[PDB]
Amino acid sequence: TTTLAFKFQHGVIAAVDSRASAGSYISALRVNKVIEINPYLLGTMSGCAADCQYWERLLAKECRLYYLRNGERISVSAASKLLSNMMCQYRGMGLSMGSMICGWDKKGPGLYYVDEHGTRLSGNMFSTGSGNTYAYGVMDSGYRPNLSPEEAYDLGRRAIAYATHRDSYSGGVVNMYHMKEDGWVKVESTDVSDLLHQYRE
Amino acid sequence: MEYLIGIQGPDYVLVASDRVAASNIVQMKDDHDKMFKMSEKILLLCVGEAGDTVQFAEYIQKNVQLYKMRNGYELSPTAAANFTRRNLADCLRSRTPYHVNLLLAGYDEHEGPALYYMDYLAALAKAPFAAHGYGAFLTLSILDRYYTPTISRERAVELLRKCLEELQKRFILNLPTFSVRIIDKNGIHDLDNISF
Amino acid sequence: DRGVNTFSPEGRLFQVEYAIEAIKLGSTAIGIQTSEGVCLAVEKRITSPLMEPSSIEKIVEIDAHIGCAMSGLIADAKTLIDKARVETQNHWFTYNETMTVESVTQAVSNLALQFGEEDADPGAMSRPFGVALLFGGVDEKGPQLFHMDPSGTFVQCDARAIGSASEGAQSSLQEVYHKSMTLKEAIKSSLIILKQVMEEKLNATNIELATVQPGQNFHMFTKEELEEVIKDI
Amino acid sequence: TTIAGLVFQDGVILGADTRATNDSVVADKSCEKIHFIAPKIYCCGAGVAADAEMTTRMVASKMELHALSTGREPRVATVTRILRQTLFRYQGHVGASLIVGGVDLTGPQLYGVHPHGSYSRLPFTALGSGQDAALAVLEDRFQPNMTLEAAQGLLVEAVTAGILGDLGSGGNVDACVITKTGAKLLRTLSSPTEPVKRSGRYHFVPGTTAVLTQTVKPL
Amino acid sequence: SRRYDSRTTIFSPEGRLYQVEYAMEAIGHAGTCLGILANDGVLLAAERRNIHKLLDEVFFSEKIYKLNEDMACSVAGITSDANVLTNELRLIAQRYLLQYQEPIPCEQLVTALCDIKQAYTQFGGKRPFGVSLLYIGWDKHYGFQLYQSDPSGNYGGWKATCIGNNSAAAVSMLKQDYKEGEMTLKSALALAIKVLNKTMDVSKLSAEKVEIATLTRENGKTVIRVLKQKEVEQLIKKHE
Amino acid sequence: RGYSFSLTTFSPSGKLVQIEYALAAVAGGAPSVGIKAANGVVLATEKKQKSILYDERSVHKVEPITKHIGLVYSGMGPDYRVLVHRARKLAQQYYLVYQEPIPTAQLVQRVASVMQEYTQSGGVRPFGVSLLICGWNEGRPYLFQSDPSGAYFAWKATAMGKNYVNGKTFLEKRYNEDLELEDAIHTAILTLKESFEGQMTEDNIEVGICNEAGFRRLTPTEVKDYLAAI
Amino acid sequence: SYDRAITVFSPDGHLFQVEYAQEAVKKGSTAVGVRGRDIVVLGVEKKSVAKLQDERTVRKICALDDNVCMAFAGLTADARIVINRARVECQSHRLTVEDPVTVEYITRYIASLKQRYTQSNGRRPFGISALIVGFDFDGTPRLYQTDPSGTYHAWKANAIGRGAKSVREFLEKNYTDEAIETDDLTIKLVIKALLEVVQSGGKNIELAVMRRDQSLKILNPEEIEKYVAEIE
Amino acid sequence: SIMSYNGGAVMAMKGKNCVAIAADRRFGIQAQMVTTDFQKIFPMGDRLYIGLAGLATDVQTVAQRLKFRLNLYELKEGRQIKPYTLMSMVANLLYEKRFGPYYTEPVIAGLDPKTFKPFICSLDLIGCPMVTDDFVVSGTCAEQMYGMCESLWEPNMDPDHLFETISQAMLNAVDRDAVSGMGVIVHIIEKDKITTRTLKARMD
Amino acid sequence: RFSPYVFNGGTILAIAGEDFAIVASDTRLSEGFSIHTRDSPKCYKLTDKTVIGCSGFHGDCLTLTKIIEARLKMYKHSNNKAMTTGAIAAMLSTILYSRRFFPYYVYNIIGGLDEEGKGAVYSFDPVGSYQRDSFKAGGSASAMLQPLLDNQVGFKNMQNVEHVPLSLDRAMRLVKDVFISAAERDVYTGDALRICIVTKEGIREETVSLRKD
Ligand SMILES: CC(C)(C)NC(=O)C[C@H](NC(=O)CCc1ccccc1)C(=O)NCCNC(=O)c1cccc(-c2ccccc2)c1
Repeated sequence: TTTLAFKFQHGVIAAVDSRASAGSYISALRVNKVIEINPYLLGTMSGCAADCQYWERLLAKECRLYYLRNGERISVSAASKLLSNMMCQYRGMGLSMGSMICGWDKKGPGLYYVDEHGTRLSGNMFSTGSGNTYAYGVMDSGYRPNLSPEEAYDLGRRAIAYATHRDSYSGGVVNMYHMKEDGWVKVESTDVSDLLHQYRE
Repeated sequence: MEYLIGIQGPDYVLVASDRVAASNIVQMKDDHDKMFKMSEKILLLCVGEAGDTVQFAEYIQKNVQLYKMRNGYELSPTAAANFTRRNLADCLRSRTPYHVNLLLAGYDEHEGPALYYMDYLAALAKAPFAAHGYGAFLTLSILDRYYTPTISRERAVELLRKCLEELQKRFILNLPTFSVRIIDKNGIHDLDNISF
Repeated sequence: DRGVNTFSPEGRLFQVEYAIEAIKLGSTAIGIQTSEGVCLAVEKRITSPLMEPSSIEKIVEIDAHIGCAMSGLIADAKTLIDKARVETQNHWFTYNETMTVESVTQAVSNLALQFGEEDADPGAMSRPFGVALLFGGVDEKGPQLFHMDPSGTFVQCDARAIGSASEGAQSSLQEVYHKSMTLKEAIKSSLIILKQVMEEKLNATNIELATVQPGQNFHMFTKEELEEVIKDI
Repeated sequence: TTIAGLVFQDGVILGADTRATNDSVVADKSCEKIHFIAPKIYCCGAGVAADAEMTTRMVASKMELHALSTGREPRVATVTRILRQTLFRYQGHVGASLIVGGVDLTGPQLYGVHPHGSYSRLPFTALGSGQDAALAVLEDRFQPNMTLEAAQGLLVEAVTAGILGDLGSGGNVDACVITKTGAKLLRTLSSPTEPVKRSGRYHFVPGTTAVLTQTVKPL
Repeated sequence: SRRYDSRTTIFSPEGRLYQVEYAMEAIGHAGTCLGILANDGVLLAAERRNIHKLLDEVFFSEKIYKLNEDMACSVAGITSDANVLTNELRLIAQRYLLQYQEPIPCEQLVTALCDIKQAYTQFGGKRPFGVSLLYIGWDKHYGFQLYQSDPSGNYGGWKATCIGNNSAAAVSMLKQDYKEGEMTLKSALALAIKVLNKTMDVSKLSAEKVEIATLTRENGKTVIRVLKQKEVEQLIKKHE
Repeated sequence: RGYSFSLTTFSPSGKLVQIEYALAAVAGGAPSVGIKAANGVVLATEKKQKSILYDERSVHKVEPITKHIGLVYSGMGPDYRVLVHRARKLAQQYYLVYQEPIPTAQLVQRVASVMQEYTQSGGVRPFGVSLLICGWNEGRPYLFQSDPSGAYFAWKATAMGKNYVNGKTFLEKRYNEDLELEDAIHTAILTLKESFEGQMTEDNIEVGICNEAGFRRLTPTEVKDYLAAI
Repeated sequence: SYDRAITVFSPDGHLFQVEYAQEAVKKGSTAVGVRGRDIVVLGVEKKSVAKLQDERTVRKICALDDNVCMAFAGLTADARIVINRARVECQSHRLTVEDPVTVEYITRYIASLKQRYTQSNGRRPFGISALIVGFDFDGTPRLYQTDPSGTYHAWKANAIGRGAKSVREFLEKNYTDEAIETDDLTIKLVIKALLEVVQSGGKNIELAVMRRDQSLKILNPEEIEKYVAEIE
Repeated sequence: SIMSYNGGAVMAMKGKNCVAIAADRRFGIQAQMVTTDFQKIFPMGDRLYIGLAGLATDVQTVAQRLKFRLNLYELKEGRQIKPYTLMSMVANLLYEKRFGPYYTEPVIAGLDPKTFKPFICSLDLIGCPMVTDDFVVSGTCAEQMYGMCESLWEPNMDPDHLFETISQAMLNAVDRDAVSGMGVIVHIIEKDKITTRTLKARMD
Repeated sequence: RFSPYVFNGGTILAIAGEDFAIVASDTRLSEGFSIHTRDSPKCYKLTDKTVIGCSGFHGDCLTLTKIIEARLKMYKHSNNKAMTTGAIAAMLSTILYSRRFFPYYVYNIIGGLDEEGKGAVYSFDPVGSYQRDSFKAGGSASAMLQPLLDNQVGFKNMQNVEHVPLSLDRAMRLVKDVFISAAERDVYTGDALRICIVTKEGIREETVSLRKD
């Protein structure tokens, strides 16, 4: 698994691959890795799967309780911070959860990273998961905050693409959303290897 | 890794830290801030195992702010340092061993500035200057070579850039930009981040 | 003096009888169930012009499909509302589906007769809720309006008036209601009855109004919509 | 630490060394070991010194309180019983190998209670690291119905054999004679070692010590 | 069972906690106690009721307790409850000194205790403490201080006040005879012996019918001192 | 489970009526007397002995609490046994914790606290005993009187129980600060002898003494000797 | 533990303990607030002038956070309890959300708390009505009144304490957008209000002031007295 | 060794009605000298000092809890704590953590409050109170101090010779240790005054 | 060292069509080097629309199915309707995860009909972590049956082949032929086949013989 996200002039696009591998074996290879919490929240997943599914779904339960109580559509700070508390409670209990909370709040596009330990980071460019570093390399050399949505999308497909090309634990299809001002919209769920042949010729 | 540093002159405390929050090979963030504004005149500098830093030090921040809202005044830096010392010691043997190394730099209107050290075993020790991380092993002897009790804050910054230039030359970890704040009777002054 | 769990010589708990008398002092609320959905209008009974009209909220949201009107000790119903909210959201988390209205009004109905003064492991509730709720909503079974009272009995009702002038207003409900009624007719009718019952002259400020339709979520009519509907008077 | 016991016609007599090491180094030279339990019931201490101290002191309090309660002499059966239930509850972590002794209306009784709780009445015993030599000589010269003088010299032979023959047990021997009449704490019975003097005076005139900073505070 | 409950934590038909006001009657029957806040020190003066018999006077004072390095407290009324409150205050201030490594200011201490007395006055059904307390203590924030707390848990800072028997006449005499910010320690002694002379109707005032302890500053340390009898006879004679 | 509310409530006058009544109960108790000499303290209390059937040596009112502290009471007996066992418990905790004989002012502070806890706890009546605790240490005598309300007074010499007012007035004219111990005992026994009504014997009046050697009861032989010369 | 049911219904549906607590508020020192364009002012009547009194420690206008302050009236000790709980809860909110509390959050909190002690074993209702004034992060002014019954409301300007009928009549008459156009018209509105009920125009309430994104500002009695002569 | 994590050794000594307590001043993590004014000798009365050693957090924690129980004692009592009482208190306090022990090896030095008899005692990290008559030591470099004290101590030394003896004891004893030194503090406790003295120690 | 998990083998299988959902498993209950019983079918009829498989540690299969069915009657009591396959899936995710720290070591595969009468199969893992697939194998022989089900059902790596909808019969011959392909090679598969078909008509049961050796 390799999962990245960056933000620019026109919002935040989060791209995730779609293979889930039990050790050396490929359990399923069209997994959906990006749990959609609200109409305009977005949290990815990585590491041991059940931790991301349970704790991030539960995160959606907290956000829904908030939105019913205060009626004011919980922000990204409270989201990543609250999931940060769910993780920080079970410190060192073995939870392997590396995830990211994308969204759009009153202050603007808030991109956060929430680690199994309790690490919590705003930022411009992230890339988690077993093949994160490759996505770093192919994102940076080819990142600039004046990218239009098209060049952004192609940049994501290049990032997750080569990230699953050199990696063993990553592949399948690439999901890539576009967290715009009025909420996310799924930009593509593209095959990977076909991309790599479109990029090798 | 993470490198704090603090110097305490006549009437201030010039603390500096690194701005990297890594994950095992890659700098995930180069604009992270390791100095947590306790109150108008108290900075808290926390480094170490992730999760312990933010959780613990924000706990201390909230207790201090609570004190000020309960009694209309702030903890004198001796009191804050011995307080965080209490929580870290009482949590040293508890269910949750927080592995944080601190420096709670402060300036009181009365007693003057003081720079409290704290290893992760809750050992408190006032010092005229300190450090943490492996970079301490390459800078503290430099501070010893150049420190003087009457050092002026400009000379302080010059010294501090000698230490940090030493890290950029010799220390093994990519530490590109450093936060640097000063504390005097007028409060906190977010000075210019040192880069290389 | 006697306890809270005493049965009278007639066979009803004292505290539930005196509590169901306490609901009789609240401001009259009314909602009606139709095959298009269910509406809810309640008189705010503003006490002074210095008040903020949007403050009194007697028709609050329990989830995307369950609107909870109330009447009586408005303070008490906060624990009921938060109870229902935590319930339906936990139901969504565990079972991955919206929660039926009968399930919600039953769960929140479980707290009424949970009161005593000797078991009390916590400082649990020391008297029955002085709240009469009217959970409205739609599910796979469709529109349904479940009355509830301090005694914990939750009953399905086609249309019901609760509060101070619930007696007469309810006579207006049996007078006007018919199964084939359209939802805008429901809104108009209920506002007519409230205008019958209210002491103060009616306006778009000292009331609220919400509905929940098969495709529409819960919604509170703003000032302009309320005025547009009151143009019919 | 080499403590021993003994029982003769009239009463018991407890021995004890006076040394206490710190893992290689003789910390003390005159540490007491015949502790106090009741007005005639004494309890020697071997093993973990802190735990013998704390245990025998707690049980000392319970026997004092009990002693005011029943308006009577405390019976050593009570002391051994509370000691071995307290020791047993902790599952042997409290390495306090007591040897409690006393004189009841039933007669002189020298119990020995090990760290897990196993007590055993018996006429002579010796705990501690020098239990080898002490058990040796007590085995070799004990007799039922001994004179109190023969008991004193005999026990001194025993704890002495512990002193000379062991590393972690030295200094002076302490024997306490208990009888139906009362207790007499014969502190420092014998002193085998004599090395107390010397021949080199090591004095430095005031001023040989380089002092940096100074201050004086009147009281 | 419900026949037996006195219901000590309920309002009346007019909104007055009967147990707190009855307690105020009890302290109303206690011995008068008053201290004065000045510039160079603070003094407390309490009518003793250990007057005179075969008592031994084994203690240094009757109604004055020492609370930390830097404070002192005077109780009035129920003696036992005053004991419990004093022990509790010592425990509070020493927990503050454990958890902060500095002395506890007077305001924080008084609030910590008054939350307790309020706590009994609200729930639990126990009777409230019928013990009013006057405090004196120095702190590096606000200087010398006088805090009066009563059974209801309410407290306030004062410059000089009197609680107990004839408290009305005492506070009246203070209103007539307190010079704000200009009372010296010795002026405070003289005025206090004035008020206690006029209020204590037992008739010729003695050194035995009151005690006075004063707190001041000395060499960066606070001194809490009780007046020996010779000084009391001296100050009453001076008052004549 | 038990009643949790206090049974002692401030009467509308504000005086705790249960402690007035309890003090009336102690006021009806058997007379007791204590006087502090220069070197020790005497305790002598009247045995309200019914029929000669009683084994008078079976139980005593003057029980030692440690080697240097005593107790006499006035009023309800079993309550007194409660306070004695509690006191022995406290002095033993102090001896474990600090390794020192508990100073009597301390012990009277704690036992005074325990007597206070029941004027306020749930569904318990206050005690009905007024203790006299005599103690010696630091080379100094101590004599305290604790009441049902929990407050304790330090005394030169005192009296309680039946007719305690005439007792105290009897002591005001007959206590002098330089009174040695034996003449103190004479004064106390005379004090009880004022209103004994029954011809005291060595069986029906108890005598306790606390001096530097510690506290103890005087056997009825010795008390018989002091009952000579009167 | 004490678990008797203190607050129980009576033979009209009334909670007599709640009506009695509100009685205790009706004898409390009268307080008033108003909600202006960028300012929020609170006034607390006089309370206990008592020339020996200390001013600082007998005020009714405590701080709950940087943006949330509150008056009250009634059993002052109880209000000290509620103030403390609200402070601890504000800071716990900054711990779990990173966002300073809206006035709605802390007010609805304290209303929940008062509601619980109206309805639990062995606990009497609070005798405090709290007029918590504050600024949401957007900077809008906020006035929330909370009574012992637990029901809370937004308010333009509402008066609590003794004689709140006549004073509330005052703000009903004189609260206009000309009244709160500026600061000084607002504060002369508040003091112009209490002056019907203050003990001769005063000190004899002094007040408090909070400006948008500015910490609570109090008044000394001089600037109070300027307005005093300005209205008298 | 958890004890030598910070290093540092404190000794007391008994003389003419005056007992002198010493200590080193090097607060250091394992090999990194961090501070040279770390306090180890905490006063507990007008004439009673309790020098601790070992892991730093148990130094300061035992000192602060002890000062807690000591202020409660002096307040609740009418008296300063006698040295034997203080010893039984600290022994109780270390022993309450019998299985989680504070890594502190205190030595208590002081005078009787009334009679002013000299007093010392050392303890182990679980509370075996060992009153002595000549001296005590504590800390990572105990052995060198046993040598220097056992060779230098003499019966009945007045204050000044006492300062000479304990002076040379601490100097020689710490210079042969790596994890201690960096100066030395010394307190003389007479009947009437209390002299604080720091010493010139090797700064390396 | 006491070991609380033992691999009692036995493979399950589940397929989703346009209107049905087969579930199948071998009934060899192996352990170590023996055969406890040649009959212990690893599919458990949960409702009229939901047939749950369980392989792995047989004890946790029993306990887990018992807990599931208990939760179904709890749901039916508090809601007056049987759980759909969606709800059963999510609820079995929180059951399997609420023991995240000492897992139920039981590879579930819940196949059944959602409320739209269409196939749905929710393959799980021992610590929760579910998903909806169109086909799935689990247990001992998952690695030998999974690729062939990709081939003849997912039609992956094919060229010029019409992706025809999965018909009930061809799904049957796929199930039986693949379990034979496993019985030849997997040691833990064999001794029977328990094929349960799910349709709107109810649950019809079909069994097949396999290699016994
Ligand atoms: C394909 C299906 C639907 C069956 N799930 C698994 O096999 C989940 C797969 N989980 C296991 O084998 C459980 C192994 C296990 C055995 C015993 C005790 C505890 C765990 C797993 O995730 N193995 C790699 C770790 N997690 C991931 O690599 C990962 C990362 C990001 C997302 C997901 C994910 C989450 C939900 C659905 C799909 C994918 C998984």
